[PDB]
Amino acid sequence: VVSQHPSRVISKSGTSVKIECRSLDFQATTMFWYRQFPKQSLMLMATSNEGSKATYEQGVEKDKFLINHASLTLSTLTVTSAHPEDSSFYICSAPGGVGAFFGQGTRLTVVEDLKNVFPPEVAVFEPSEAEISHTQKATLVCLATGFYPDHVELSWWVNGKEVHSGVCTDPQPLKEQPALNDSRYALSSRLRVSATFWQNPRNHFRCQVQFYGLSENDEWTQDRAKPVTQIVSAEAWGRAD
Amino acid sequence: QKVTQAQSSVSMPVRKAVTLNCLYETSWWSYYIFWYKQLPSKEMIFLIRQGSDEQNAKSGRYSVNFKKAAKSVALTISALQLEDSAKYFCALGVTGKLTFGQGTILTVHPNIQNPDPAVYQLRDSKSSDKSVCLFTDFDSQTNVSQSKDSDVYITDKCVLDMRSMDFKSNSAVAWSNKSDFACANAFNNSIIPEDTFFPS
Repeated sequence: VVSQHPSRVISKSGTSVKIECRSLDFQATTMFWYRQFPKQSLMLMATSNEGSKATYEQGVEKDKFLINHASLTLSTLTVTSAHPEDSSFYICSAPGGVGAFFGQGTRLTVVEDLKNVFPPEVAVFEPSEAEISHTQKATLVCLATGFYPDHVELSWWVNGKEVHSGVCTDPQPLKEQPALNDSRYALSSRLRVSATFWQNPRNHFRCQVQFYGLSENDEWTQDRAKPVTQIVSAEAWGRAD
Repeated sequence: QKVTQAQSSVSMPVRKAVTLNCLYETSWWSYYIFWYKQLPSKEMIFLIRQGSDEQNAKSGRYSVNFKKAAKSVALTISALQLEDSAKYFCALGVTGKLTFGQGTILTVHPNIQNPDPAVYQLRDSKSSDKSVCLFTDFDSQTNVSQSKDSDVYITDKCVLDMRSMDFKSNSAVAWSNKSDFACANAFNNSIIPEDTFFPS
């Protein structure tokens, strides 16, 4: 298997960002580096080679992206002078098998300032009485808004246990301002239960939103709470009326 | 090299089959076509490989209809499951180096025997200034259009949790903090069934 380090990284502009590609339980004399911008294709950037110079694809600046074959099991990609335009998904591969062994990728977020990082605001909306009357079913709606970067995981928890039945979630987050480069994101999900279960005041519904943010080591000067990796939830109790 | 996946998104119900098209351009005599699926984690999962000098590929529930002269290499997924909802990529591989298409987002939908399309006005949250509209119980082929107003947000149709085993339904939501926002007109940019229910 090919393992990449780190899986995620939020970096300040102008820093040197190192991404590693390691072949586990096998040796690779060649490693490929791909880049994927959101809703776009994976594009080959460069080819790392043991005992020789790295090969670069057309339009890839050798000065901005340093490729190095550190050992027979390691290839590194260094984003020198990181810029917010460098924010992308970087995935490596090594030959072997029917396909190629792919790393799990690196979600690189480059921010001008760590204060551009925002956790989600999370709200829950109760089932409509009109839906209960028409279908004898009750849908809760969870909205997670104003988060940046666009990486969140939404789950539903009923009486303290995770549920999957009746759960339906947006394919991807929605760009709040599609025309703005500094747009924040939103994501919605639904949980449908029977109206009988919803109308029990003893039942507890909670929408949980995991957000990947700043590390413990990262600097924070704002009055608002440091937007570290965290869980943001919204909840509701069943309603007899 | 060029790989073209002209369909951005496709919807198909469970237990049916779906074909995802791919067209490529290459000057090479020997090559491979690969199909991958990208999971929400952004992890790349191998599905099947088609050799330029081979007969139609088959692996598990995947098959390729290889039309070499047409440089067409459509993937067919048989007996669709909720876990098949993902973004599918067609790639052309020459000496290990891959050229990828734009990918096609496949949404696998539940079998809705009795669609009951309706737009519900939800109670306002005492913790949010957002008013929410739920468009639900529509059929798989309903297309939910994007908002044409910056202050109105409209989602695409949702993807069911792959482990769901109850209250399976298609839905989209629209929300806004505008004073004039009403559910009666929120989804007007979409082509919806004439019998969509709009409760007062």
